[PDB]
Formats: sequence, C-alpha cells, structure tokens
Amino acid sequence: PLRDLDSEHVSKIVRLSGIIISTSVLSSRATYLSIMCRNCRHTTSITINNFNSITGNTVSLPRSCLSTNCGPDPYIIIHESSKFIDQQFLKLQEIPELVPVGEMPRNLTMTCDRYLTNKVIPGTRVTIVGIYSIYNSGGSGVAIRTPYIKILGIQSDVETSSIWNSVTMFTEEEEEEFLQLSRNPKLYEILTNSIAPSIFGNEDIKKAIVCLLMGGSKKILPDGMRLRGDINVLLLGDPGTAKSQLLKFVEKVSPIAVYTSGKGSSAAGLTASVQRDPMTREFYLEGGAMVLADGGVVCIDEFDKMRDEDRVAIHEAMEQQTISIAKAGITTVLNSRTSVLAAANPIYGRYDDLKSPGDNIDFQTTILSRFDMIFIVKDDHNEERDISIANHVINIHTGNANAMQNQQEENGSEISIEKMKRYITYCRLKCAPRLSPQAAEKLSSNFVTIRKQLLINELESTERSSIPITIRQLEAIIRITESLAKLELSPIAQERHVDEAIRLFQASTMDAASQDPIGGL
Amino acid sequence: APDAVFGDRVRRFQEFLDTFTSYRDSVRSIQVYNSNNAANYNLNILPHRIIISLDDLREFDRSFWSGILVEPAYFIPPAEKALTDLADSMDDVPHPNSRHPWKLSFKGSFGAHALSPRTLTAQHLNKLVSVEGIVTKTSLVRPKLIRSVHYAAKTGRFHYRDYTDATTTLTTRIPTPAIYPTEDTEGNKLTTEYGYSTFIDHQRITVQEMPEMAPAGQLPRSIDVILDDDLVDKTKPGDRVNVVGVFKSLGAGGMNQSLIGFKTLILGNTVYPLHARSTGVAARQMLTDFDIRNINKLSKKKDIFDILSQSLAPSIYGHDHIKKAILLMLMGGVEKNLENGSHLRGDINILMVGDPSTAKSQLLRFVLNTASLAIATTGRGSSGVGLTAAVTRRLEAGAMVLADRGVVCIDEFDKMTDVDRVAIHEVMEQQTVTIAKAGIHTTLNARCSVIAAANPVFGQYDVNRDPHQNIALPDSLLSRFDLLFVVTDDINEIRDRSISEHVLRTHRYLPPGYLEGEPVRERLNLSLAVDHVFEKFNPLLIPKLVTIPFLRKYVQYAKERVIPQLTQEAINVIVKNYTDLRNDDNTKKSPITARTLETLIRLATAHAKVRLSKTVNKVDAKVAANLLRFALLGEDI
Amino acid sequence: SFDRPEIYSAPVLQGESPNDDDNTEIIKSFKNFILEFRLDSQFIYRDQ
Amino acid sequence: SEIHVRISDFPTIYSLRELRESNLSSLVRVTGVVTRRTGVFPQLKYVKFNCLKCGSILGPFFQDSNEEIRISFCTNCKSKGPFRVNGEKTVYRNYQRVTLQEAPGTVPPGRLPRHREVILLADLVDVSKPGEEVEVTGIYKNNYDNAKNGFPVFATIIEANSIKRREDVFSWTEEEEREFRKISRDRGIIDKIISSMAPSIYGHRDIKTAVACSLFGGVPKNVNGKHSIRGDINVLLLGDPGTAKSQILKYVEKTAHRAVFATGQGASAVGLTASVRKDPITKEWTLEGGALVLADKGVCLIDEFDKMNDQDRTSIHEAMEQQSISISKAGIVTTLQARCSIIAAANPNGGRYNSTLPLAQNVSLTEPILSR
Ligand SMILES: Nc1ncnc2c1ncn2[C@@H]1O[C@H](COP(=O)(O)OP(=O)(O)OP(O)(O)=S)[C@@H](O)[C@H]1O
Ligand SMILES: Nc1ncnc2c1ncn2[C@@H]1O[C@H](COP(=O)(O)OP(=O)(O)OP(O)(O)=S)[C@@H](O)[C@H]1O
Ligand SMILES: Nc1ncnc2c1ncn2[C@@H]1O[C@H](COP(=O)(O)OP(=O)(O)O)[C@@H](O)[C@H]1O
Ligand SMILES: [Mg+2]
Ligand SMILES: [Mg+2]
Ligand SMILES: [Mg+2]
Ligand SMILES: [Zn+2]
Ligand SMILES: [Zn+2]
Repeated sequence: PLRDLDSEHVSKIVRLSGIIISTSVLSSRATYLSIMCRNCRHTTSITINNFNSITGNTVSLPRSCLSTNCGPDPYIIIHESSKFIDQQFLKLQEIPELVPVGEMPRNLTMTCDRYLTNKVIPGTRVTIVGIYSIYNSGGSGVAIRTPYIKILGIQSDVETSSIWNSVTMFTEEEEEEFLQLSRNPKLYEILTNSIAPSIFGNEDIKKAIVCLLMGGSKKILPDGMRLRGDINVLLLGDPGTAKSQLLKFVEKVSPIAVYTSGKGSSAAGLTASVQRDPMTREFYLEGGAMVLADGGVVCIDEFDKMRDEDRVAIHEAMEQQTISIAKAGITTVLNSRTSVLAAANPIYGRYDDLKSPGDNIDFQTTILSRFDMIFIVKDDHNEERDISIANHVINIHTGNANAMQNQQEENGSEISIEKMKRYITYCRLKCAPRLSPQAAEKLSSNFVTIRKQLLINELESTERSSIPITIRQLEAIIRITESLAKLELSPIAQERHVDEAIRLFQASTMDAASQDPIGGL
Repeated sequence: APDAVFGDRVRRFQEFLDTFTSYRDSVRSIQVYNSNNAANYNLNILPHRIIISLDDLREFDRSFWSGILVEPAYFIPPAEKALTDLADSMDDVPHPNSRHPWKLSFKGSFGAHALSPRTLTAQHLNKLVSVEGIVTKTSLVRPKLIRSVHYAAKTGRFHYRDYTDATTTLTTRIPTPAIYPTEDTEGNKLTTEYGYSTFIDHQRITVQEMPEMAPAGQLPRSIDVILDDDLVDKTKPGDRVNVVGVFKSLGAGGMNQSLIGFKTLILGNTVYPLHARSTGVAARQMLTDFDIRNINKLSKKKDIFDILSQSLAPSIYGHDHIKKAILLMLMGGVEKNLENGSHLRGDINILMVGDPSTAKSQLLRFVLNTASLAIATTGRGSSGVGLTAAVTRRLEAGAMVLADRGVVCIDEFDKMTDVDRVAIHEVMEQQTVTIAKAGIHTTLNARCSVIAAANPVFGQYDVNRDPHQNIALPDSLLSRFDLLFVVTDDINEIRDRSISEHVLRTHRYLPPGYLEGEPVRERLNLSLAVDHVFEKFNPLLIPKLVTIPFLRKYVQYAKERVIPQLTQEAINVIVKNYTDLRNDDNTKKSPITARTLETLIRLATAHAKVRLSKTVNKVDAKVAANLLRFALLGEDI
Repeated sequence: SFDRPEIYSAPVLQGESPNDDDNTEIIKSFKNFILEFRLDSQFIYRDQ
Repeated sequence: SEIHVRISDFPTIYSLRELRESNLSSLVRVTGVVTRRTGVFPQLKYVKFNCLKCGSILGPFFQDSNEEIRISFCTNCKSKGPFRVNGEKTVYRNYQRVTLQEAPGTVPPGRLPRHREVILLADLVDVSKPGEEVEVTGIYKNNYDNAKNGFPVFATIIEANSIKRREDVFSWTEEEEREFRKISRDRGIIDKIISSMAPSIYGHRDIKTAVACSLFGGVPKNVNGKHSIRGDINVLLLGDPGTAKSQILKYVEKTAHRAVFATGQGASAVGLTASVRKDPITKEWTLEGGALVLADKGVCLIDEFDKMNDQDRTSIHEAMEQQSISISKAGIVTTLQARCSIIAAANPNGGRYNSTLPLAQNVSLTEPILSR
C-alpha cells in the first residue's frame, strides 16, 4: 500500500496500487547526442541507454574538451544528429475509498519513459511495478529527500471505455462465432430474453432496448444533410417499475455507455462542458455524458429534473447528434452520436389514468416528440402479477434460482453480457441495412393512416394531443426497422422487420397516445 | 567551407526544379509582380516563398523526398539554395533599387509525419512534420534584430553587425554571442542607425489538439510553432491550423551545467488555415474558368433563382420560400457606408417560428454546413458573453464577433435570456458590439446575418390565436428579423403521403462507392481555406438541382464580384409595396416599420445579386416584395 | 537596441582645499616648474 | 542495524505553553492532540558518497538529525572535487513531522492553544492520527536554519523518543471469536443488541432497532453480473427538535467501523461530494472522494439531511441509486465506489411533524430520495 512504503523500500522494486490523477506532457530526453567543442571541432557522442528515469540528469556534458585549453563546458549539442526519447510524469494516489477521514490522501510522483508513456489516463486505477527511488528538491527538514517511483511496468485494470478505446478488430474465430449466432432464426428472442432476464414482465421494453442497442442506419446525403440512425427511448412510469434497473443494465451491456441523472453525477457533467485548463488556462472539453458516451448510449434517469442549460444541449444532440459549443473564444461542433435512453417519473407519484401523458409530466410536452418510442410503464395492482413478481424477486434474493436457470438458459437461449456487447459492436461496425421499396411504401401507408386518424381525433376535439405523431415519428419507425434488420446482419430490411417495428410503435407512443383523451378515440 | 554533399543536393534539387516547370513559372510570376508594383510606386510585395508538392518530389527523386521528410536539416537548406540560385538566374530584370534568399514551403501527403500535438512524440524530433490543431495563443509579432547598422561620426563611417540565433537555421552552428557594438574597434562612439538596421518579424503561436478530435475529458496537448517574416499574422486564436515545419530540439535540457528536458518546438515552414464548421475561418474556393463559365451560363437562365432555391435542401420537402429567403441571406444585400459615418445594414436576418419537427433545425444545420462562414449557437447554451465579446485586460471574441461577415445560426431562439436579448438587439441593426467594460471601450464589428429557429409559447402554433401571443418575443426584437416565417404542421393527406415518400426516398440512398449494407464513413471535413454542375441524386421526382459545392461556388462568385445598384424602376415597386404594407390592414404576422422598407431594398439587392446583375431591375423588387408578402401574410400571388 | 550612455563632468565650484600631496597639485607644481624655471634668464626646460 | 530505546513513564509532564529555554536540549514529556502529519520521507542514515573522479563509493558515514554531512577526502585518487551522495547505496530512515497542539480543554481561559512540531524518526511514523490525544516524550531542541523578527530568534522542535496515546480496536482474538460465537447462540440476542445501542438515549426503541439493522446491514447480490442489489440498509430519522437525532448519529460514529460523519450545513470536515481540488500550499492536486466514498464499505451519517445544496443532493441521490460517484474534472474521469449505508437525520418541514399530512409533504426532500 502507498501508505506502507518505509525507507527500507528505497532503491528496490515495489508493487503498489493506486489511481492516476495526473499525466504530464511528454518531455524529450537525450538517449544519444552528438557534441562538438566550441573552441575546436572535436566531435564526440554521449550515449544514454540507461538511467533515463530520474528527476535530475545524472549524465551531463563534459566539463573539458576531452581531446587531450578550451574552457569550462566547451561542448555544444548538434541537435540534428542526436536521438531523443519520450518521458512522462504520472501522479499516483491511494484510492480515496481507503483514506483516513481527516487526513490528506497521499500521492506519489512517478516517472516513465519510452514505451511506458501515454499508456494510462488520469482517473485510471492501476498496478504500478517500479523502483522506489529518491530525488532531492516535505518542507522544513534536515537530510530529508523526496521519494518517487521509476515505473518499470503499468498494469491497467478494466476502466472507462471511449470511442478512442475501441478495438474495432475482431479475432477470426470471433467473427465466425458472431456470424453463426446471426443466422439463429430465434435471434430476436434470444437477444430480447438477454435484456435483464432478472427484470420481469417487460418484453416490449426489452425489444425496444434491443432496437436501441442496434439502432438504425445512418445516412450522409450529398447535401451534407445527416439523417440520424440512433434510437432514443423514453420510459415514463410509476415508481418501482424497474425503469432505472433497465437503464443500469443497458449501461452494463452497451460497448460504450454512460449512466447519469438529469442533474448529472456528483461532479461529472451531462453535456459538453468546456472549461479552462488547470495550468495553461486554455479552453478544453472538461467532459459530459453526451460527449463521453459518443458512439454509444446514455441512460438518463430522472430526465424530468434537468436544467435549462442541459435542456437545449440534449435537444440539439438528439436530432443532430452534435453539441454546438459557442463561447468567448472557442466555437466547435462536437460529435455526440449517442442513443438516449431516458427514465422519468409522473409529476404526481403514480401515473394519472384520467389526465393525458402531458400535464402528468414535469417537463415540456413537445419533448415527447424528440423521443422515438415512449413507454408508459403503468403499475397493475392485480394479485396474480403481484404474487409472480414477489416469487421472482425472492428467487433473486438468495433463492439462487434465477442465476442457475440463466446459466442453464445461456446454452442456446441466453447470451452473456460480454458476448452480447461484442456482438453489438460487430453489428454496429459491420451492418447498415436499407429498406426495400415495398417496405418503404407500406411504411408510408402506415404513417399516413396514423396521421389521418390523429387528424380525425383532433378535429372533433378542441385542444391538441399531448403525444403527437410528427415526421420525426416516421423517421423513427424507419430506424426501428433498420435496427431489426441489422440485428440478424441483414443488408436489407424486408416486410417482417417493418411489421415488427410497426408492432413496437403500436406498443409505445401509440398505446401511450391511447391514454390521451385527444389522442384516443 | 563548401561541402560536396551540399553541392550534390543543391544540383539535384536544381534538376528537380528544372523538371517541374511550374516552379520557374511561380518564381517568375512572383518576381514580375514585385518588379511591376516596385516600378509602379517607384499594393503589397509577394514573399520569396514557393509551395513545393512533396508528391512531385517523390515522383522525381524518392530519396530526396525521404531526405527532406526524415532529415530536413540536411536537405532543406540545399533545396532553398537551389531555389535562390534559380531565382537569381531568372532575375535578368532586377527589381528597381546568393541574394534575396528564397524560402521553401511544403504540401502534399506526409504519411506518418502528418500528426497532431498529442501524437507528436520525441521520436519525430528533427523531422519535417505536418501538425493539425487549433490555435490557442498568438504572441505579439515582435521584430528581431538580424543586422544592426551604426554610424561613427569621428570617422564618418557606417559599420554593421549580423546576429544569429538557434532558431534561424535548421542546422546547429557554433554559438557566437557577438555583443551589440557600442563603440568602434578603435574607441569611437557609435550611434545606432534605426531604419538601416534589419528587423525580422517573429511570432510564437501555440497549436493545441482540435476539440473535434481531442479525447473527451482529457487535458489537451499543445506544441509551440515559430513563424518568421512572412508566416506571422497568418492565423488568429481559435483558428484551425495545419502547420508544416521541422520539429526541432533546442538548448541543452539541463545537461549544460550553469531544465527537466530539452526545449522542443516547431520551426514553421508553412501555415494553412483550415475551414471547419462553426469556426472563424471562411471558406475560400478555387473558381476555375470552367466554373465561372457555368455560373454565368446558369445565371442567364430565367428560373435560376428557383434552381438555386430547390437545390439548397432537396432532402427537406417543401419550405420553398424559406429556402428562397435562405439563399437571399446567403447572397445578402450591399451595406452602405455614408460619408458622414452612418451605416446601412446589408445583411438579411431570418426567423423561423414553428411546430415541432418542421425541419427548422435541419434548415439551420444545412446553412451551417453550406455557408462560407457560419457559427452555430443555441439559446442559453451561449450567453451574451458567449455571443458578443468578453473581457479576459484583453478581449475574447464571442459567437457574433467571430461570425463577422458571416452567418449566425441560433437554434432555440425563444429560450434566450433578456440579458442576451439586448446584446442581440445591438448586433442585428447597428452591426457592432460596444463593450465599455473594465476600462476597455471598444466597438467590435459584428456584421453578421442571423438565422434563428424558435418554438411557440404552448409548443403548438394555435391557428385560432394571433401571432403576437404565439411568439412571446419582444416586438422590437421581431422588427430586426427581416423575414419571420411561421411554419405549422398541418395534417393534410396529400402532403402527408408526399413528405413520407420523400423521407423514405432520402433514407433509401447509397453513396457511389458503397455497398448495400456498408456503414457510411464520416470525416470531419477539414477543408483548406485557400466536377459536374448538377446533382445526380434527386430526392424530388421537376427542375434541375445543382450540387452543393457548385452552389457554394455560385454564391461566392455572386457575393464577391457583384455589387448591384438600385434603380428608379425598382424604387417605384419598392415604395409602392412598402406604402401598401404600411397602410393596408391585413393583421400581419410581424409589424411594419421603416426597417420593412430596408428589408424590401435588401431582398431586391440580394435577388439582383442572384442573377449576377449589377442593377436592381423591376423584377427583383417585385420578387423581393412577393417573398416579403408571403412572409408577412402567406399570399401566393 | 540603444547606444552607450555617456558620463561627463564640468567644474562649477571650489571644492575642498587643494591639499599639497594631491596628485593634481603635484602635477600642477611640476607643470609650473617646467614652464617657469629660469637658468641664466633662460627657460631651459620649456625651450628643451 | 541498531535498536532504538523508547523511554516511558517520564515523571515530569510539561505543557506546550510551559516550555521555555531552560528545557532546551533536555528531555521533556508533553501532551496534546495531533492536528497535522506530513507524509513519510526518507532521511540519510548511512551515507555512501560517490566520487566523480574515480567512480569510487566511499564507505558508510553515519548521518544524524543535526545536519547533513559532507566528504572532501577520497582514498583511491584523493580528489576533493564534486562528491555526490549515492542514493542507490545510501541507507535511509523514516522521517515524519507531526503538529502537536494543546488539548483545547486544558487551555486556560482567554489564551489560544499552543502548538509544536514533533519529529518522528524511523519507527514512530504513522502511529498517531490527527485528532488523537497523545503523550509525546522527546528531546526539546532548536531547529537551526532571525531577520523577520529583528532578533536572533530560533524555532523549536521536539524530537520524539517515544509517542503513545494517553486515553486494532475492532480486531478480535480466537478466544474473543469463541465468546462471540457462544454469546450469539443465546436466545433474545437481537433485543440485547438493540438495547445496547445508544445507552444514554431514552426510549426510541424503533430507532435503535433500525440503527442496529443498518450497522449490521444486509449482503450485496449480483445475479450474473447483469442485475445488482445493494446490501446496505439506509435509515432516515425524521424528528422534531430535541428528539436526540444527532446523538444517535454520534453513537453510530462511536460504534461503526469505517464511519464518516457529514452535515448538510455546518462543520465541513467532509464535503459529501468528490472533487479534484488544488491544494494552495503544497501546489499539488488531490482527488477528494466524498463522504460517501470515504465510507466505501461502512456507514455515512448525514445530519441536517433536510437542508442540503443541490450538489450534495445530487451526489447523495446518485450514490444511493448507483452506489458509485462519477467525476469528470481537471482531466480525471473516473467512477469511485460508494457502497455505503446511509443514516440521515432530518427536521420536519416547518418545525414540527404534522400527522394530518403525509410524510412526503412533511419534509423538504422529495419522492426519489425517500424511496431509497
Ligand atoms: N419487474 C421487476 N422485476 C424485478 N425486479 C424489479 C421489478 N420491478 C422493480 N424491481 C426492483 O425494484 C427495485 C427498485 O426499482 P427501480 O429500478 O429503482 O425502479 P424505478 O421505477 O426506476 O424507480 P424510480 O422511478 O427511479 S424512483 C430494484 O431493485 C428492482 O430490481
Ligand atoms: N430521548 C432522549 N434521551 C436523552 N436525551 C435526550 C432525548 N431526547 C432529547 N434529549 C436531549 O435533548 C437535546 C437535543 O439535542 P440533539 O440530540 O442534538 O437533538 P436534535 O434532534 O438533533 O435537535 P435539532 O433538531 O438538531 S435542533 C440533547 O441534550 C439530548 O441529550
Ligand atoms: N418538411 C419536412 N421535410 C423533410 N424532412 C422533414 C420535414 N419536417 C421534418 N423532417 C424531418 O424531421 C426530423 C427532425 O426535424 P428537426 O429539424 O429536428 O425539427 P425541429 O425543427 O422541430 O427541431 C429530421 O430528420 C427532418 O429531416
Ligand atoms: Mg431509479
Ligand atoms: Mg429544433
Ligand atoms: Mg442535531
Ligand atoms: Zn576543444
Ligand atoms: Zn576519487
């Protein structure tokens, strides 16, 4: 442990765990430098193959001409014939969980060189093998020295992923395993049943999760008009209906995913947060769930409780998948190609069947337009369901029945989260299906039918429906169809994919519109 | 002392220059340009610099190419000497009143040397690297004394001394710290002769990894670039930049016994400002004679306006007059600067209030992508500090100051604070930002055209209500918007099926070089701020649609080479329409003020610019008033 | 990039009493000896 | 190498305000609370100096706490030129500085508590945490290094010989483990533990039952790495003023292992929120985990849970929903673990509980936090 390093470990190999809190800029260290005397032309070379890890410089230029008067330090470095290597200063710290309550957490300076540089980022939990060494620079003291670590190896653990920390490279057998898994005729069921098998009675929501994880195919029109392929799903529901647990599972199973709240995490943001640099005072992207999870999904719980600074940002980053930062000096369109899975509670704790979905919710009504599919997770107080749910939840709690039956069901009917995550990555990186012309015509006919019935329902009434069917809803059904086609690696979305997407859209945002007094018959 | 290898490389690069005649043509053109305005004035003097294509060098001599890329300190000085020798060889006609060292700049494919400040490591040192990044700091352009000339009055003689530093040469010299001569060799006091001494401009910029490619949540990496005597002031802070230069190491890095490591920086050879969307760099485009011929050919057509209107956003169905207004704003009017100092605005602002999903944001994103210079902002995502200027004892330009002579696309305009609203009030009509803060009284130029999107009060535009209650925006603010379009999502079966067939046809699109089920790749389009007219893919199935790059070329040509003059035959129509609009009672969407006379004038001028006409005729005024009457009422006359 | 600042002086006042041992008093007395010494009504050292 | 002698039971016990120049270079025995500790640093003990003329490593030279030593004589080449300590072959001893401040109770009225610097050498390091009342026996000496004061004034230090707490705790032996296993078998043990909690708090028997349940807690469960359930019992204490709620929190801090006490407003010993903060004196950044991170496997005791900042509310809410603290600040993007059991104490919304109104509208905090 970092707090257990005494003076007996000095100049010895020590293994110590911790978290990286700083990674300095790479600095150039001379590993072979040509030198020439000033009041001469005596060419010499100084080779530094060892002792590259030290705060000071143990080997300096000669203080004499070495040709044996020229003077003190007569050598200059011929920089165009010298060779340099990279060095980095890391700052390890004991993990803040195991720290005395009233004392400063203890940190330690580390130096790495050559191929051990740019291996870890700040916040990474690491295992450092190194030499516990000493340099002279912890204030008032006599004969005291500053300890540090010459890194001989870094062992990073499983940490936060990113669009930069993506393999995109499948081993040959892994492609073959995924491809065999793809022809499986019951692939829709095996992937649906693998969405939180512990949550019970949410098959349509699980299909929506599958479609969101797949997502539709992106289009880049010749105009530059980008059409979005990612799917956004909202879950409005009674408390205790598993909405958060299905968000946590989506975070776990997605390749890249960030789970946050409406107001963000404890210190993490939610959208692109441009901040001044800690030392250089230069604008940089501090973070944000929507930019950190670029290329994946963000699971926003308590979506209703969110600030207006994040409101417009997420509204922009769901249709255009881009956050347009424009501050005093910095203006940039940051890519935010992220699917959004949101969970929200009704303004009153329970969902009011009497009132429409709008005015039963805290946020703006038109926000319901931005989401592709909206699931009203009402709670049914029927006892058959109550007994079944209680039995299931007890099976979860030390019954150990669900774990065993899931392991049994994994043999041909369920997929592990690692394998399913890698399959999601492969499907997103390999398939982007289109629509057959007949499928497109029937989609158009279906959309016209829905919109005409909405017009009929709204003509006789006075106010407008809380959940409106707009052109965005048509473009969403298209996305669901393409996600269903991409599920089985189908290059073309046929009639069955369209029918399944239609059924999903009737299950959510149409049953959700059924409770609307104006959106209903 | 002469070096045999140096001469061999000099003659090899001379052979290279002889093989590719474009370099004698460029040097000859530069020399004749310099001589011609030297004799003319007994404008500006072009620098003695030549852009060298590394691909041509690789074709000619691959080792010379690899030597320049890998060992620039040994191959660039010989090539520059060869270029200087060639230039002094062609200099049969010297400029009025070897010599005149010519510098080299490089372009082409760098391969593994095309890097970023993050990937630029210590094993790229002493290599010719191209680094792409964002300029965060630009130091003062300071003169550097490279030759001091002194006068001795006792002898009446002029002396001089040349100065050299470590950054002026790619190779390392012996350092010679020659002192500043305060006296002659024999004791005579010297007087410095400023104006005969030689000072060379020197700048030190900092290039940081671009936000669009830097990792999220990680501290960015920066690199220093040094520019000398012609690359200074080539960029401004916030600019996307591509700097080609030698990654040099300087000093001793603490080895010389008197630093933690060696001091490294880039000796800039070439600076390319890059065009990225929502940045402060405009989009220069190369207009060949074929492009200008096609532009004039299409301008001769009567319905060219419509051809340009439909080709803007074919993917969006409808919104035809909105597209006409967007094209007119892209052209814009001509600003008037009267002799007394007053300013008349020539920029067209557009507001689009509408129901959810009527493509207001897609029409904003298209304008952001296709405009020469466009900055994208969102309401309350950028404040007045973020929109207008900000005091940091120094000023940092905001959204509407960087977008000077450009377009500002404001999404969610209704969700904007009043503190921002007042600054926007100033920016829209007077086209200026007055700071007057913390002892900094400055009037920045914000001559930008604003296109904005907004939602109604209740989220759905109620046709029963009146616009003034549905907008909930200050009337003085709505006056500044030249064209206010209220778009409503009316459920009608004909347009319902037509918009759905369009949406599906657009979704059923394949690029020319892609398979049926291949995910379309996407780059960030870092265009360089310096082949068919019509488009193959037509979502509508009809007039012809021109490609977006050709439309940008046409807009650039009309915007930079056409300045229409108003005519009496247009003035009669403009005045009649303005008088009718002011006096006729029609329950207009927006109020009618003297600003309405000027949006008539501006739209007429913009439509005249569309036709490449230098005079605003009667048809231009009629169509401008037509669009305005549509925008105010909804007429189709 | 400026020149060398100059330093110069000028007599304005009587300073402290000329002291006999001062190098400048000794130089003055030698100069007076050279200019004023007479041998047989001849300024021998001046003429020499 | 050597045995260190720890003199104990010194008769003359001084106070830090009673130390004068007559006690210099002598052995004193002071008492006080530790207020700060400055890490652990190596200090030269057996110095071997490398000659830069030969490359010779001169033999071990004993260095002590007085001043650094230097060598000017070589043997192989007898050079007197630059001689560098060889860090690799030098031997080091542990060194620590502890600020010892007079216990506030013992200070006479009107006088401010006095502090000294105690130097712990090679065996006493990391034995006295801040806030611990200890008796330091040591040597009272002058730290030699005058013009700021206008007088030749010297600072003083206490080089500690033996340090001990004047008055591990949760550890058990085999006999104690057998005693635990036997006393558990007795019937009615649950009620005995419930009555054991808070033995100066009258009644409140349901509160004590909940406190015992939270102190022992449940067990966390993962189905297959796919469904997670917390194994911590969060207990809220909604009470009127003078209901002893704070005392049931201080008792939990008494009895719980890995217990962190925080407040919605007041003494900010811990901030409830993880932040990357740059320390203004030591120049270096620190990633402070929140009060919910510090008690990763224990209990977090919040007083004034009715009144909290939006930042603290968000931190507590998301650490109760996910059992983790996500932070993306100053280039650090990480998810710390906060698998804590939360015991909160709140005052009703208004001053007194209203039985006619439901609990949701009787207190400031709302549905999402109350559910957890
Ligand atoms: N159908 C279900 N099957 C299994 N567990 C369930 C089910 N419904 C609820 N639970 C459990 O109920 C507990 C709390 O549910 P949550 O996921 O927090 O509900 P929620 O509806 O998201 O609550 P809010 O709205 O976020 S306060 C979790 O531990 C779930 O495992
Ligand atoms: N049941 C009780 N047994 C013993 N002392 C009690 C009891 N109830 C209240 N007190 C005393 O009443 C005082 C209340 O102090 P606290 O325990 O801090 O109360 P509190 O509920 O935290 O008050 P607020 O709400 O913070 S003003 C203390 O002196 C307690 O010792
Ligand atoms: N009239 C239309 N023609 C074509 N596409 C449309 C139309 N109206 C909406 N859309 C589609 O709706 C989607 C969302 O539109 P968007 O611009 O985000 O709406 P809003 O202006 O309300 O923010 C886009 O994919 C866009 O192509
Ligand atoms: Mg929840
Ligand atoms: Mg919009
Ligand atoms: Mg209290
Ligand atoms: Zn020499
Ligand atoms: Zn020696």
